[PDB]
Amino acid sequence: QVQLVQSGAEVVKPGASVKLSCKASGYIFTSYYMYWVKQAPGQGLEWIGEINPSNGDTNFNEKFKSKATLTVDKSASTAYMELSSLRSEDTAVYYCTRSDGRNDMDSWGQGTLVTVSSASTKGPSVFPLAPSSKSTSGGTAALGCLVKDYFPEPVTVSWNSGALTSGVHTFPAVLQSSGLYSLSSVVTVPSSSLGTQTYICNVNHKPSNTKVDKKVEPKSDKTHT
Amino acid sequence: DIVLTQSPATLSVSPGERATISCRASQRVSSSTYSYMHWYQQKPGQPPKLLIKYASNLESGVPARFSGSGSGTDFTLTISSVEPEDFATYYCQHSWEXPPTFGGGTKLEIKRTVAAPSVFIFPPSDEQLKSGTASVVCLLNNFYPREAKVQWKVDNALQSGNSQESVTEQDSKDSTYSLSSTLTLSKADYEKHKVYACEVTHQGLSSPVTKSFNR
Repeated sequence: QVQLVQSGAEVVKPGASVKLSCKASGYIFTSYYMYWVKQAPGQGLEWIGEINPSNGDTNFNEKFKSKATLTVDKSASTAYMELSSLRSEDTAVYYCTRSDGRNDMDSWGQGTLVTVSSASTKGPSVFPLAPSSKSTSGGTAALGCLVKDYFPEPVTVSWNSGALTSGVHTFPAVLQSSGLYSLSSVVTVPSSSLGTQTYICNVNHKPSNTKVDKKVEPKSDKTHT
Repeated sequence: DIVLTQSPATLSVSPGERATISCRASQRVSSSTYSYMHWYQQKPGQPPKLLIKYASNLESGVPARFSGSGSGTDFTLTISSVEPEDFATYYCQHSWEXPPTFGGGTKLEIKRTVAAPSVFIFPPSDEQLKSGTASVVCLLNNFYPREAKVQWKVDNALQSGNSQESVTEQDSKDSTYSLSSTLTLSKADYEKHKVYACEVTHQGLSSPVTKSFNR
């Protein structure tokens, strides 16, 4: 199976540089060109340039020739893109993508969000949104995780290490008054089986190297003091 | 450089209807034998995925309902019968002359049947209350269309601030939206009141739905 796996999102200070990576597996790295592509959210994609991994030769979009530097590491099957002297216009998702012959782009990395900012990275806190068989709608229960107070974007959430995907809604982040982001991820499940099924949210915030797993259980008190 | 202009910007289609989207190149992108236009599908949060190469060749693994046509400057992508999973932004890209460029995308929206939300309310976690803040969450699940009003009431009083909402994109399996509304208070503020409620209005409901709890 062909895969391209990119490095994690990062915050970068204005004027600093950043180096992005793209590891190729499942094919002969030197047999395909590697492209890099920029996308500001919801915009047409823009081609940055190309490297030939067999010899290091590069070609650039004139618009990016002063911004990007492309290299490879053979033994690591990895392509690198260094972006210089970052400014706000550089905040975007960056993709690597392979091309057999400089026509179509047939396999893509997952993208790396680069946020240009003077603010410090912060990892989130994770809180349960607990279900109850006493709080149902149509016999279904809802549960989730609240992922609060992080910077920059993004957070990703999986459930049960990716085994639970049906009925999952991971909301777009909101920007809080603090300048930190928050999101929730929720799931609806049978109300009959909250005592037998296990629901764990797996939260990742790559800018801060945060991974949190949180087991979400129905809450256990008749005593109010 | 060659400019690709896609139309429409957003295409709205009922479940199972045909969708046709257009890409026009600012100059010819075909030889006398082949057309150098390619189509991609970008699902929410994902990279683009190649669907059609050289105007009309379906990429291996791509569903048979996708087809492409055209030559010269004017190209089309057709989905014969739209499925929920086809919710995406679609992009064209040429490889005629350098540099390759992309169109601005067409968003495909799906006009599924009306569905009322299912509503859930969540008190703050004990763990969060230990840190001095209380987030109360109201979930509106699996509704259509998007328009919805959520109001917070604390001891029956309409709250004028301190909440934030987020809505999902259309769901990949059923084309509905979901919405979260989070009321955030200091622990001390939280503890000065008794009843927390969210009141939801949506066209699939004939009266507002209220979910509540007592702290």
